[PDB]
Amino acid sequence: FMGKVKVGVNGFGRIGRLVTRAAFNSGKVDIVAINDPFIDLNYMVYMFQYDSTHGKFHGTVKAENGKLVINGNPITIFQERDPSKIKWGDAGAEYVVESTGVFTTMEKAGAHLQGGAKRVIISAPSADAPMFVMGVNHEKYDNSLKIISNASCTTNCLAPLAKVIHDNFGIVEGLMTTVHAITATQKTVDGPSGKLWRDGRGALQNIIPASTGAAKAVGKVIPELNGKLTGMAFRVPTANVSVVDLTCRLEKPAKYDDIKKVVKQASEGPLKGILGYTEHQVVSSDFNSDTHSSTFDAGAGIALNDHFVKLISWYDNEFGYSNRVVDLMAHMASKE
Amino acid sequence: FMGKVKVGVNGFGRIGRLVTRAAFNSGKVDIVAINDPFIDLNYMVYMFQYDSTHGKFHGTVKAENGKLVINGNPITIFQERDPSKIKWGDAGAEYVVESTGVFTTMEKAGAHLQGGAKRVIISAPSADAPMFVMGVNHEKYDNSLKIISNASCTTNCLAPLAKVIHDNFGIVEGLMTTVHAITATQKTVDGPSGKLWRDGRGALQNIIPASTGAAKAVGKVIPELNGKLTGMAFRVPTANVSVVDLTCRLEKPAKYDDIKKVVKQASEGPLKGILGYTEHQVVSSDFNSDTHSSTFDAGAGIALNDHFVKLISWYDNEFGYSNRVVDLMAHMASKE
Amino acid sequence: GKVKVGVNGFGRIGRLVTRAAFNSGKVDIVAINDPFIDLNYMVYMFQYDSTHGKFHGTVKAENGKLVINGNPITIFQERDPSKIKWGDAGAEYVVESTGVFTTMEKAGAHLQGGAKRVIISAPSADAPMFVMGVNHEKYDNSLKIISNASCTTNCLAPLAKVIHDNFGIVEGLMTTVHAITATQKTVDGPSGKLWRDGRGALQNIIPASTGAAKAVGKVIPELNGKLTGMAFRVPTANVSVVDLTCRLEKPAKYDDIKKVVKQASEGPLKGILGYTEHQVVSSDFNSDTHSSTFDAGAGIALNDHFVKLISWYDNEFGYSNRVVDLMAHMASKE
Amino acid sequence: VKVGVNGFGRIGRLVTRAAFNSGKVDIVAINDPFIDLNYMVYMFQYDSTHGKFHGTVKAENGKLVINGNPITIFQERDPSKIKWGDAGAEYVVESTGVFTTMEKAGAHLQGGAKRVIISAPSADAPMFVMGVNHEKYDNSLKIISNASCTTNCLAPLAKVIHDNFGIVEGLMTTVHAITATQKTVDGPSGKLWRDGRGALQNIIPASTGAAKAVGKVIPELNGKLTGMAFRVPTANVSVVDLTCRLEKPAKYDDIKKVVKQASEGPLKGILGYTEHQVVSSDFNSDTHSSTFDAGAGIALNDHFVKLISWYDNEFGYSNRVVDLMAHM
Ligand SMILES: NC(=O)c1ccc[n+]([C@@H]2O[C@H](COP(=O)([O-])OP(=O)(O)OC[C@H]3O[C@@H](n4cnc5c(N)ncnc54)[C@H](O)[C@@H]3O)[C@@H](O)[C@H]2O)c1
Ligand SMILES: NC(=O)c1ccc[n+]([C@@H]2O[C@H](COP(=O)([O-])OP(=O)(O)OC[C@H]3O[C@@H](n4cnc5c(N)ncnc54)[C@H](O)[C@@H]3O)[C@@H](O)[C@H]2O)c1
Ligand SMILES: *C[C@]1(O)CC[C@H](C(C)C)[C@H]2C=C(C(=O)O)COC(=O)[C@@H]21
Ligand SMILES: *C[C@]1(O)CC[C@H](C(C)C)[C@H]2C=C(C(=O)O)COC(=O)[C@@H]21
Ligand SMILES: [Zn+2]
Ligand SMILES: [Zn+2]
Ligand SMILES: [Zn+2]
Ligand SMILES: [Zn+2]
Ligand SMILES: [Zn+2]
Repeated sequence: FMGKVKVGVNGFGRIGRLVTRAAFNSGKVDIVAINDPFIDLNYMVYMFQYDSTHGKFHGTVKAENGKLVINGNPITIFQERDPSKIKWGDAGAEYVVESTGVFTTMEKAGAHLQGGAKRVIISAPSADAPMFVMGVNHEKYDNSLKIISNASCTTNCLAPLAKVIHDNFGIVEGLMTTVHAITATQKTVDGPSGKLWRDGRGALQNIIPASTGAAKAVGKVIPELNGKLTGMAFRVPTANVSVVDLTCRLEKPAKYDDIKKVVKQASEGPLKGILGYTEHQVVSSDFNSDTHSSTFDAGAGIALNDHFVKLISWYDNEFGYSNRVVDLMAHMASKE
Repeated sequence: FMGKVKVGVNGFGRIGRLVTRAAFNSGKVDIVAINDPFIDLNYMVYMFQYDSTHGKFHGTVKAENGKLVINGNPITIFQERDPSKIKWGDAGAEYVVESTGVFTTMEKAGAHLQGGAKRVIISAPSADAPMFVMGVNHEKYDNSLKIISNASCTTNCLAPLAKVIHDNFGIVEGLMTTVHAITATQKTVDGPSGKLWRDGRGALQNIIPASTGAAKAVGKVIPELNGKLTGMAFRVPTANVSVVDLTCRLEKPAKYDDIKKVVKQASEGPLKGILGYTEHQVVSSDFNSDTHSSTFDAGAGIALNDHFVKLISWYDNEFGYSNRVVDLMAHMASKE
Repeated sequence: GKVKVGVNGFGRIGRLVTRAAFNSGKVDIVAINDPFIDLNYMVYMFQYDSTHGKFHGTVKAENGKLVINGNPITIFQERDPSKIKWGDAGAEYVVESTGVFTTMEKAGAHLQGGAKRVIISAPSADAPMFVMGVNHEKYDNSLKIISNASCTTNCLAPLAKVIHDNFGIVEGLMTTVHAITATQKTVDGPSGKLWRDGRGALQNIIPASTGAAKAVGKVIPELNGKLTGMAFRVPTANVSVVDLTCRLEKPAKYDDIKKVVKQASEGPLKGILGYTEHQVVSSDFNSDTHSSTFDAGAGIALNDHFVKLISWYDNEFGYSNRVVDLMAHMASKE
Repeated sequence: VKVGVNGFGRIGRLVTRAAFNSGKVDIVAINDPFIDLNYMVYMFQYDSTHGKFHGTVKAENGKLVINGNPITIFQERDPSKIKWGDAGAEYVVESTGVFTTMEKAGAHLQGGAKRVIISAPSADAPMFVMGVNHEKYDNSLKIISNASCTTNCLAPLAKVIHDNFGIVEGLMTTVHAITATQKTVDGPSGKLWRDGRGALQNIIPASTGAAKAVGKVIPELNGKLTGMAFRVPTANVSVVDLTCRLEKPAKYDDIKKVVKQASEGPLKGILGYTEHQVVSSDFNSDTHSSTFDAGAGIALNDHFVKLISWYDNEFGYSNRVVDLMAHM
């Protein structure tokens, strides 16, 4: 019988590290193994302990006996580029968080099964793995699914809000912009990005338009919205915290105060901890290290009429998403 | 400067300096006087000569015999706090650019007529002065209008694009976001902004939502769109160049390729130099010092369907607007 | 038994002195004056902080007072500091943190409304200046108006003390690479007395003058005339670093310098002077309450007499906590 | 005349841009194997820091055409077989960031012609700094280095100060704009942990051999200078902060006179001089190696001074690589 699932992390990056932080903070899962061939054990101690965005780790972290020891818990450290060679089973890792960014198809992520992992959670959208958003469709998970995706940061922001708006008023169609903090895939100054020329341009100097499937992906976790949403992104030079800007047409008329009422109600009830709601005069830094997937900004949005509205929701793209990865794994464990 | 209208500039803040720069760069009007009671002549030289965003003035600027001398042309310097006392007429200034931002009503901007100026152009939105956007409604200007407004940079970006879309396909309704470079009204660190609390939060650290009437104001220069457009802004920590994000529903169906064709057509014909068009992989810095009001980014926009699109347009909020102020004065001069 | 304190100016330092007071409990804030921040706005500016995060505690407006952690605070809205009724509010000490009343004559305006002592949260042309850990025991009850110097002097002087005590400083030249502050501008703007300081702070490295190094010769008299320096403002929102190049009287290997700084940080300068060998960057000191943290790995010695020493400071949080510390120690001497 | 460029990064493109902008030399080849010819046009045409290229750039049946000049590209992974000879590449600029040693950089006459210039400090190639030791290059040396941007800023200033007052000792700090080796967010930099931390968020201390390297191009200063750097989140333009003890007493005004004199005479266009109230962006696209900021410096006394000099770490160096090839 499954109790508290043991977890391996592939890719000790922003998400790999903050998933580990979130697992130790929430206690919902146990981290027992980490693989990253570009960060050795002594370096992992440093990268985990000090964090420019979220501050120093509250807890203890050290290297001892070849293990990474976090709050007294030893963690097996692997250094493999090929995920099919990681001995997850030997280390007792049952679920693997696939957070490298480079193994996002079921075929590539399934490599972890060869080393004895039982299931894999891709920390990003997948071309073919079933995608889940906590609070929207995670109850559709079942234990026949050994390889799944937790979607994107942006889909985890848009989808809980889209669900409340659609449930209550009906979304005829919607177009989304996300203004998004810089990330590790960008460049400090103009450099090579042969697939995506705009993404090579210097991230500190530029507003950079970018494509994203996050809005269309909401139609996969909310099938009634299939084909009804799409969108794009602007990358801007802030270190963390991003925002969704949803322009949608509604089937039923909705005064903005009615939109506020149902979003606040959902934030206090069935979407508590997932969807937040504020009326305060907030800015992006007010959501740094905020664990919600989506926080509706009542004062920032604007209605043209009862059927055509612009809705604003904030997300700490690092911290909210990392906590959802842990939440999703604990839910999967409960369904074994 | 043969046959060019002679201009006085009230205020040598960033708009007044950039209008002055545009006048001498284009040759279209003759700056003959500048008023500013809070900036002495030696400081004017420094502020005009060095510019962090657009670089050193391409020309000569020096103080000589109590006048500011740009490219060899001497400019009379006034230091009057009471605009009704500036002796524009004695200096030969026929049109006055009212750029201080604190005399934007007709009652206050009209003070320049007392000192002998003949017309006043307010380089900002006005509560009561008729507003104009070059390329959109500037032919509605007539010689009875002694005090007018050139609207805002953002209105000057949206309105040319909205004109083309509405003219060809009909805009049923539209909602606009502008992702806006930082401005002088913002704060370096969290500070007081008693009327607009979010605007007081540190500009370098934050994405900051802000209200704007720029989209609604398009209903003034395009009367058929009255009540059909509104929007909001996100201020982000970039030094210059902003972007308009227009989500609109169209009356007639329009393939994205058809939108591109008619925008490109306008950019090469009657809106040449006002509305630009590109398909290149551009980012914000590529429009630094670009004098268009509005440059449509073909690749960055996205359509959900034939009646519902998101259109993207760049503007150097500083250089485009300042050149339009000069262009507007040149048009006024052509009527007398 | 804690001294009751009034704060004039509810800015970065006014608010963070208030935060430090309630967090440490060392003094009791009972009054705040700021004619540009009304009570409801005070709740917001104190609650939310882009740099140091949301306040850990409660803050609300109730019965016309600002209530922090259940403690009501009288709110004044006076432009003229001589008109603030500190005595009626029970404020015994006043933190003068507006930046515009830094002489003894101007800061003494608070005595007219009943304050007993004033602590200027800035350098003063004439008020005696104190740096915790360096010369604060030289304070005495006859001093009604004093200065806690600058953030930079509070970083440099504890380090300069250790180096001078142990090896002697013949002469030194200091650069501080300093985070942006409220006096700077977001884009090129008017600053008619200091032209460089009007240039846009997000885009530029900006050279600036500072009396901070010269002022160390006032809190450490043996160093009078032996230090000066300057600043570069750079576009980070908080945390700054001192870069002291000095000639030593007696020779010291760099490991000797590390030993005596580490010892000082663990003993007499604990909580004031920190010491690290970690691979730190400025973000690692955000909300760090030290006045000065020596970065052993970052400095470099040319020889046993000529060294460059690096020390970090959270210019907001270290200094604000020192203001509270200084008042606590003043109160213990009443 | 006639030059090829290995690599098309910030230094490769700006050398290429400085070549056509100055006309001192003719670019006739480019390599960089990780960017196709179409991408080359875009990267050279648009530049976030320095603006769009003042000219024309297209592709015409192969060949990158800049202002009407074909260039020919090779896209080869290792330098040993690039075929610079049949292209006309009389010189080659390294620019790749690797191949800074004389053995690894040597693989350029194996299929090429004549001389090779390394756009970085070299472990063992002879280094040169225009205006300081460039009049001591000779035709025997076919694998040379142009030092670094920072050495090119410090050395001209150090030469003038040393020639006139003698530098007993000096310690240097560079406050340096962000570079391509830094990271947008906290990421891996296994040999240099501080450099992995988020470049937008942080002042980052860093080691640099630039001040020690000055003792190599100015031998009388060997062992008399060292220093360090702080990386800060600005996009371009850096500044040198030199604190030094002088043998001969010097009023600051006398320091100003000899630096201004040098800037107008033998070091013109290499060492600049200003008393204006400048900030870093005032030097974007400035082609000087080093511009002395008179008002920013400070003296404690006649023998102990802090001297401040600005440099566009991209543009000044790139034009020195071109000026060095001009002097051969
Ligand atoms: N940063 C965010 O806001 C965010 C939010 C949600 C999802 N994601 C997604 O999560 C994934 C990780 O993003 P991130 O921001 O943490 O990136 P990151 O670059 O910070 O982390 C990636 C890590 O993977 C490591 N790695 C690279 N190759 C590897 C291999 N072969 N085996 C093991 N480890 C390897 C790298 O060393 C790095 O530490 C991406 O798919 C991203 O799209 C990111
Ligand atoms: N920010 C730092 O790092 C730091 C560190 C140490 C010392 N200091 C010094 O502390 C002082 C305050 O600096 P700050 O950064 O908090 O500046 P700030 O601008 O953030 O705070 C100043 C506050 O004073 C208020 N104020 C202005 N005039 C007033 C008046 N007549 N009466 C009452 N209040 C008034 C303003 O509303 C503002 O809120 C300055 O002298 C500064 O040099 C600053
Ligand atoms: C969250 C992020 O890592 C960063 C932003 C990115 C878009 C919105 C620019 C997100 C969307 C993804 C996608 O649409 O495929 C990738 O996965 C993510 O989580 C990213
Ligand atoms: C701490 C600060 O408010 C900000 C930086 C400033 C200098 C270093 C640029 C400090 C120095 C002062 C001085 O000693 O002259 C002024 O007061 C300060 O506290 C400031
Ligand atoms: Zn913390
Ligand atoms: Zn929350
Ligand atoms: Zn244009
Ligand atoms: Zn006429
Ligand atoms: Zn500390």
